[PDB]
Amino acid sequence: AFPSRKDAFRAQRKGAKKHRPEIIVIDLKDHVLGRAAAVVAKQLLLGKKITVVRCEQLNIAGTEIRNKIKYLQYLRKRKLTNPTKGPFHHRAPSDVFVRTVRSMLPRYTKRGMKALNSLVAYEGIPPNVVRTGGRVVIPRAQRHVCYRSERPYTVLGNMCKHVGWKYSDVVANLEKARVEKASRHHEKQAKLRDAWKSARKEALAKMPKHNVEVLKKFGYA
Amino acid sequence: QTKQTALVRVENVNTREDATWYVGKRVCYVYHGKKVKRCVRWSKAPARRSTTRALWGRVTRPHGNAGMMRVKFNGASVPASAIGRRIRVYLYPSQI
Amino acid sequence: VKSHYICAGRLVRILRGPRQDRVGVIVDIVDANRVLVENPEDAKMWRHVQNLKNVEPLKYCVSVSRNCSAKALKDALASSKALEKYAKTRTAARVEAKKACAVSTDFERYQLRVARRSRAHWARKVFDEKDAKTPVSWHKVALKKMLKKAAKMDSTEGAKRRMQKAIAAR
Amino acid sequence: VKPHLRHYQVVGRESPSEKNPEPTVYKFEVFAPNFVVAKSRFWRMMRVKNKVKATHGDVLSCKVVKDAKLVARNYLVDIAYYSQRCGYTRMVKEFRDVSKTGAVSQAYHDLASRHRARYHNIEVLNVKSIPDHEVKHLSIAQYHAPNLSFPLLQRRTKATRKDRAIFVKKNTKRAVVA
Amino acid sequence: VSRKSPEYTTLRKSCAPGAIAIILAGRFRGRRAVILKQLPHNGPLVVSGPMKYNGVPIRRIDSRYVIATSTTVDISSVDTAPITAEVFQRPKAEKPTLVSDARAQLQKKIDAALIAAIKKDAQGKEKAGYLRSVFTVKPGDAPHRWNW
RNA sequence: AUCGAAUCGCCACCUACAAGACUGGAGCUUGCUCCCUCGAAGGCGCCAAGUAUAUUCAUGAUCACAAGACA
RNA sequence: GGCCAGAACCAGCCCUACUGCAUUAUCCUGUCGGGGAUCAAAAUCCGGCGGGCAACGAAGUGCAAGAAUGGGUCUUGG
RNA sequence: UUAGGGAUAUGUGGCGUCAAAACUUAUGGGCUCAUUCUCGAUACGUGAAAAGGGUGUUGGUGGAUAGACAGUCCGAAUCCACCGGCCCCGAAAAUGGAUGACGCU
Ligand SMILES: [K+]
Ligand SMILES: [Mg+2]
Ligand SMILES: [Mg+2]
Ligand SMILES: [Mg+2]
Ligand SMILES: [Mg+2]
Ligand SMILES: [Mg+2]
Ligand SMILES: [Mg+2]
Ligand SMILES: [Mg+2]
Ligand SMILES: [Mg+2]
Ligand code: NA
Repeated sequence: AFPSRKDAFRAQRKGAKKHRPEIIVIDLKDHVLGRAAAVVAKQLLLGKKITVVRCEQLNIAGTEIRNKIKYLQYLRKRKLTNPTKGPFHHRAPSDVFVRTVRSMLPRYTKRGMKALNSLVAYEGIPPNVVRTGGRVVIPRAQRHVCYRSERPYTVLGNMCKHVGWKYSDVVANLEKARVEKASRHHEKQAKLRDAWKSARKEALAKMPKHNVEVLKKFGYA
Repeated sequence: QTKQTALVRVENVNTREDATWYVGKRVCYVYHGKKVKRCVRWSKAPARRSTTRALWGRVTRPHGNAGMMRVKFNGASVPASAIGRRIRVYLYPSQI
Repeated sequence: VKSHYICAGRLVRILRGPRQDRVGVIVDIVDANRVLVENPEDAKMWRHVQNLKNVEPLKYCVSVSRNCSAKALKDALASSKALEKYAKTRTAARVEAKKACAVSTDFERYQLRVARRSRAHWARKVFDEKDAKTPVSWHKVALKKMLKKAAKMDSTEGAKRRMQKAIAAR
Repeated sequence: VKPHLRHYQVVGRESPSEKNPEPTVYKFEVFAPNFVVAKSRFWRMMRVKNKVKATHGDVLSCKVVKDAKLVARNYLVDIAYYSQRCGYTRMVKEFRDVSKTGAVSQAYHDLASRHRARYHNIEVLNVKSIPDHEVKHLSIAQYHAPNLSFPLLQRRTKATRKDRAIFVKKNTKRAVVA
Repeated sequence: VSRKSPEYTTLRKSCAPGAIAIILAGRFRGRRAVILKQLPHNGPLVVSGPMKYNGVPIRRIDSRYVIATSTTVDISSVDTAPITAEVFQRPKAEKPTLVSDARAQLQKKIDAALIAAIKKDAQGKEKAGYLRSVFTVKPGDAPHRWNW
């Protein structure tokens, strides 16, 4: 993770600017676990770099007790003669999502592990991803289009916090701080947004007229 | 699998009609080797000398209903090290 | 509240299918899933059955009875002026613009790109004038905030002497 | 969607013989996916009611009875089905539909869903369009209210097949993978 | 008339003289040029797309590497008769910014005629700017769904 | 410093939030009516720093990894 | 050049576009009566009588034989 | 049902990912909620389940009573028997484990 002194020296010799690979950031809030996992696994196999945030806000259909019992049944699976090297039951919601995607991948080949290492999963939205660009959703895996609203559903964080996850409150406090900061930064820059909107409005009159008619033809002015 | 045919997913091609529109177009897979080998215009354009290589193919037919295409490369099949990597689908030969 | 109810006389837009983005009038409700839709003034919108998943109710409802005759529906639609009011709305204009862009040629796309770039350029000019007038951008806010401190810092005799000497040497 | 069953009128008789020089001609109406199935059901009915096999009979005509103009109507379908556990169960059900073929196809789907009955275990005794005031079930009569209004709640609206996207911006229509 | 005759051609109607064409491959990929004529014996197209406007000279190009748009320029006033396969023929070579005078004069005359034709046109300036434009495939573009 | 590489969309306007049994805002009549920004666009970018009067492009000779890439 | 590519055309083959003939009546349409519901109505529904082509791309009904006189062939040879 | 190879179509079986195919198709209808062998998706494969039961829900068949039933009169449907669909109870074993896995409502 921390770059080598060789890598930094080579970057200095080459003098190239900061490079960031093409990475899609998915806000997994109110997403169906299995459907988002299937879509993300297919996109990873297609060579895309995916970072998923707010994995504690994933949804599973059914009451929270039923899904807690499903997880505890999963936790029962251990190698009896040596629980070390037995199944490793990760309790964090991001680790749960990573496991689901890994199960939807050919994890025992170089191609599958290449796909799996292309996925980064977080709980909440950490600072290194807040300002990297607009986040996406998966329309075909969203809760308001997938579940009939009458039926109960589980929030992944609530289940994980009761099956052994320790950082529920830490993630909650971090998200509270992040949303407060982002709301402050968005109440600011309002003058900038209004200024740009009025600039476009005035440009609509300051520009040549046939261009305005062309914009009216294509529903832009 | 049968490696003599390859499957290519193109951005914004999500219907069988689009993949039909692409039937016959030239297809390129660009990669690099370890040494600088012979290329087109090796003598005419010495600026093209590079470790970069390319394998060429054509779109033969659409695959499925969702814009996937079947591609056959000239002679040899495309390497499996290209699975998940970029494929160039050019707009020629042009029928329009 | 809000939304627009499925009822006789309700104007709807077709969502998908070969009638996509066309407008008809709900003339009869079959059941929970299907309605009878007809629209004069449109050649393809004869009385046919639509699935309610494929319709989009609009904010207009011509007053008409269930299973109305063609003449009665046409008269009601003409008198209500529902089609005119719909054609004045921005979503109908967006639908027409989508059709125009679908049928557009390469030259029309060039003309659209030119017009959008011209509007962008003039928006930049207007923004620059207003931003010099009042510092709304990052660089102008930084400019004023550091310029006050810089004026205070360069009023020193040593600052002015060094500045003048180094400028003269330039 | 258009109904999967068509309204057929099969007209047939036993083949004329010396013993029966002028056999009776029977008109039989059936709802079948195609005319071969219509003839099959006709000959089954001829076998089970008149002791006339297909090997000794004629089919004079097998035509489709066209639907009327599509109008929201109440259809009474008198229908029966067989099960090993219960034998023959006859029921009379009312449906909202625009055609007799649509009403019968809906009845077949309803029998398949609520009783697990298949096409060849089902006999449609009669289908009739009835007035509103003869409708007995409230689940159908609720559609007779003159001011029948309802919103479209919990819609699952999918984009046009060309416009559909895998990844889209959260509060935006910009497709990132499509 | 006969496949042996030079006048024979199987070229699609879209690639007509005066049609503005998007160059798909080669040194001038993405540039928009004007189709002048087709060489005999069902030969390659010749485009100019004035070198003043987009820098494309008089040049051969196969019709399969060009998208012939529905926008056209009436170039009947342009004398395309001097354009012949002889001016594109190269001398045979011996064992082992530079333009010959004939090629330069042909380009100058043809470009003068083509600029006169383009300028003398309704939407002449828009078409000049169109020829100055560069065609590229953007992220999110679907050229298979477009008219040209 | 080997090193020639594959990758080909930028942004201090998206890069805040929440809900889809749901309004941008009202009314009472509660599903209709009336207002507004009319409720289907994140802004740029695609060859003149902007829509007009321009201006070097060749011979890299008809496709070849774009022979180039700090947008 | 007995090498690598592109395009053109020829023969063959493989895909696609381009559609006619029969049928419709338990149907279409006016009017009178009934009946229905309404606030009054129309409609859904049932009869009689009078006309008929539901013909917009009429029908998702039976059969179709329409000389590519547009693509592919790195699936064949030139 | 089988010489060595291409192309085009199918068979059985499938088209959320693993895994090619609906990038999770329709502008198709209904039904189902299942808490520690964790509902179901098991043709052959019985390679797992019954008798009996449920005022869970969704259908059907007869009978009835209609200022009815309940409530303390007062305004609209109510009651009885029976038979289905899916779900549930019945349903207990030994290494941690199997609709193939993940998941799916
Ligand atoms: K009457
Ligand atoms: Mg290169
Ligand atoms: Mg065998
Ligand atoms: Mg697949
Ligand atoms: Mg099995
Ligand atoms: Mg069994
Ligand atoms: Mg039992
Ligand atoms: Mg399982
Ligand atoms: Mg399986
Ligand atoms: Na919803």
